[PDB]
Amino acid sequence: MKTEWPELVGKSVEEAKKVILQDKPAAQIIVLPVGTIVTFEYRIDRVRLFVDRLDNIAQVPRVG
Amino acid sequence: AQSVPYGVSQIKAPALHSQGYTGSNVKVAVIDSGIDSSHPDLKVAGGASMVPSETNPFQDNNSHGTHVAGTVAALNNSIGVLGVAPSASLYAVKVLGADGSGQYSWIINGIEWAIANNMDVINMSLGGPSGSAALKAAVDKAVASGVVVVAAAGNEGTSGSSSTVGYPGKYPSVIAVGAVDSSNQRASFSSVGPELDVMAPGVSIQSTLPGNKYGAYNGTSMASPHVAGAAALILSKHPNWTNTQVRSSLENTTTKLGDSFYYGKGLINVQAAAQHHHHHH
Ligand SMILES: [Ca+2]
Ligand code: NA
Repeated sequence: MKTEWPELVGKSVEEAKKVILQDKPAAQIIVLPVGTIVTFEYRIDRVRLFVDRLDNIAQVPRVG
Repeated sequence: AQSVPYGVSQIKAPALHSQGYTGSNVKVAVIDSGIDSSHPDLKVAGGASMVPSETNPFQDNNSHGTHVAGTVAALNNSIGVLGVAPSASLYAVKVLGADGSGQYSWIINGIEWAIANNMDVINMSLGGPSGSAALKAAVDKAVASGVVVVAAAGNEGTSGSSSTVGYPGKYPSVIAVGAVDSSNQRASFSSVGPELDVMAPGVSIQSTLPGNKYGAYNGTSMASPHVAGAAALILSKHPNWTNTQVRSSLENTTTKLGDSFYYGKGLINVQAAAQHHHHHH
């Protein structure tokens, strides 16, 4: 059961959403800007996607 | 009837409560998503919002700041949960919006507000993977000014021999807090590294949620406010102790667990910290 997606770094946010929902269909996906500060609670159902100003994935997506 | 969440017992907060110390007159800023001031198990003394589109710090549209606040200071009464420092003066310093995120400048503005308003303790259950000079300057300024600054270490687990501690936790001036469960085992998600300072309960932690609710959350975010609350208990018993002394008291009286890369100095013990002579148990 996949919890990290290093292969999605540099892909579009759209492709990342698609891929993550194939592996984890009940994921709560939230898109946020890379280089923001975020809450440090752990949510096993959540995958935050950190995007650059072009809307590409800028950091390895992981569950949490 | 009120319930005492296991984490409050685990850090030995009830020993301070039985001595008569509950955080009275200590000002604690929860720098977070806001705090729901309408909750009957919380009393919010003041605050300010640094989020341009969410101007009311007493409205928490995420839930995270209210949960963190309840671990610091949920009221001692016949309802809900009991906080670590239930008499603390609690301030909602809103720097994160509904989605859980904020700009670096909003967090820095919140830290500057806390310093200007003479906060004794800052809790930051938040962070990011990179630092900035301006972020480091703000936390260093708060500490130089006498504030105890506590932050969650992050939930990035392990990465070989690399540190996975987030900023501002990773800065030396800030106490970075990892998460254990009720058996004192490190939570699998808890960040690791030489910057990890102490641990506190961070698994299945019951606290206050907006709209007069309660619930169990997980994270180093939940561990940090046990330590911020503990700092307020310590200051309420020793109001002349400096932030330096409060920090040393917590570090020097932990229950040591495993290797410091994974556990830092171990689990905080506020009973031992608030004595005059300190040693590990
Ligand atoms: Ca209560
Ligand atoms: Na630190």
